[PDB]
Amino acid sequence: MHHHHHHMTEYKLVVVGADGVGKSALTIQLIQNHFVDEYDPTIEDSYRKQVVIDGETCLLDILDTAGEYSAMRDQYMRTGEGFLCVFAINNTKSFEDIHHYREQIKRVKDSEDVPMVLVGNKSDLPSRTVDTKQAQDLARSYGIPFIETSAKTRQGVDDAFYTLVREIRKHKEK
Ligand SMILES: Nc1nc2c(ncn2[C@@H]2O[C@H](COP(=O)(O)OP(=O)(O)O)[C@@H](O)[C@H]2O)c(=O)[nH]1
Ligand SMILES: [Cl-]
Ligand SMILES: [Cl-]
Ligand SMILES: [Mg+2]
Repeated sequence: MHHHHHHMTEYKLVVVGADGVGKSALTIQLIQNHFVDEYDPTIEDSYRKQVVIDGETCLLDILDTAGEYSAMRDQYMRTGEGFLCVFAINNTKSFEDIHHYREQIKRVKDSEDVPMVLVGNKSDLPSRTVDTKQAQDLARSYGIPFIETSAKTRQGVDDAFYTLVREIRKHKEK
């Protein structure tokens, strides 16, 4: 099954992770909305972008979570078709938090096969506290990709979101 916008598939992507890791910055860097004067979003919200992925136009509807209380939290997880689980490579606790985000997603979606990408953000920093091997090991334990990103340099941001969409497509057609 799929969501739609007119005659194109709409993919419901959810960006989760501890506050401060760069969820909003990554989402902004993918939207690349250029009209707006910069505002720090600072409230949970969703954002749309039309993209052509492997020849196929689609709509991305991206929920940039704050976590805080959201009454919609379980419903967003049920709606969401794939999840970016974001930590910051200089924030060990944010990395250790990932397990709990995955536990919540599995609780709601009743699946261990939910399309997800582990995202290690802030890769532009000249020093780090979570090693690449730690992160690839965790991703391997989940059977999901690990991608290093920076919302500052924009390295890996496209790979992260488009890999997630491709994971959804693969999961949908299995
Ligand atoms: N150095 C660096 N800083 C980042 C990156 N992404 C976000 N930040 C910074 O980390 C802070 C938190 O970013 P924000 O997008 O609000 O994180 P969120 O709370 O996860 O949405 C801000 O001061 C950003 O400038 C990144 O890739 N590299
Ligand atoms: Cl699923
Ligand atoms: Cl690309
Ligand atoms: Mg945010």
